[PDB]
Amino acid sequence: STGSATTTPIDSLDDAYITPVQIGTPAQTLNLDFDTGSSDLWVFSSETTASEVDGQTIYTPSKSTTAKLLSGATWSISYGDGSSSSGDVYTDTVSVGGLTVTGQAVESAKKVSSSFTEDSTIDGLLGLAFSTLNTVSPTQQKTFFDNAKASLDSPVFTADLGYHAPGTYNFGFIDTTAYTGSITYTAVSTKQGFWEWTSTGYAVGSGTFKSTSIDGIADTGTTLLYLPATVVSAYWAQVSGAKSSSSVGGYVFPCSATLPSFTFGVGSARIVIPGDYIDFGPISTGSSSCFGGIQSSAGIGINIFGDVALKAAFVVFNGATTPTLGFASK
Ligand SMILES: NCc1ccc(-c2ccco2)nc1
Repeated sequence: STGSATTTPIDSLDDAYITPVQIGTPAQTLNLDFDTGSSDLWVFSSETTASEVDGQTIYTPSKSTTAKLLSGATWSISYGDGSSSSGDVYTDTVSVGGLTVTGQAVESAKKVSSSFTEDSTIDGLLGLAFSTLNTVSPTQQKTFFDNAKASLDSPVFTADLGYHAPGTYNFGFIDTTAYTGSITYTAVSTKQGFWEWTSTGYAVGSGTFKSTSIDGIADTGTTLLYLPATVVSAYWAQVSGAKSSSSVGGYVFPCSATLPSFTFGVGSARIVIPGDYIDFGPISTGSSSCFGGIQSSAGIGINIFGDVALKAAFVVFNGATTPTLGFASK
């Protein structure tokens, strides 16, 4: 089997991407944030505290003839950005782009933090990291990908995120028309439950490539590119007037600037992030100070190749017995 679904930016900044997902019988379609940095499929639901729902589409398990309460199971997750959610668990039929998994754990939110409530466009998350990170207790549950894997034509999924445009998540096949050149594969460590890999270095603009190992995670659920402070300083030093603002919470730059590109290495290959991808717009409405898309990971404990990086590439999440990542230009 295979599946193929379009993923759409939630706003004009590509702050996140939503992908329609069919849950239950008859289908209830929710727009989920596919997150290769976590491993829970959770949804706003008829069980979510009413005051914490503001415009989201909800899953109502009582209206699904295939929903079953997973007795005794609860979940609770906190994300790196400080947001969180928790609740109970159903199993139900879940389909993405024509690929169907029966008996998928669908984690129904009883509580969500304010940032989820405040984002009407995201109806939940679909985790695509390794199932070892799944938070369901007392019996940990598998991700959609892990459940689907054996049925897929090839045990892979691909992320092809658009810049200011829709893109595609494919399951079970590699669309050889979706990228240019070749896909360079690189080793993955699953020890922390992430798609963790080591970039071979970077360049800023037309500058020389610096060969240096940068260990980080491929995370579709993180907006920005978080890298070591040395790398980030080298980037922003090329932008007149850019500075790190403690009050704003990162590097800002004059909105009048034209940003340089940023290149990262994948083995001997190079992925170029155009400068425009690094502009996250005014820090507040009407400001001429703009927020940068490359930020320091210093306070995080891990480097994160988020959407800013991934959307410059066609990315293969190879879930073979020994997982690997592939990157191609596009
Ligand atoms: N990096 C995981 C992740 C994904 C989405 C969100 C999110 C959406 C709306 C508010 O917060 N937060 C964290």
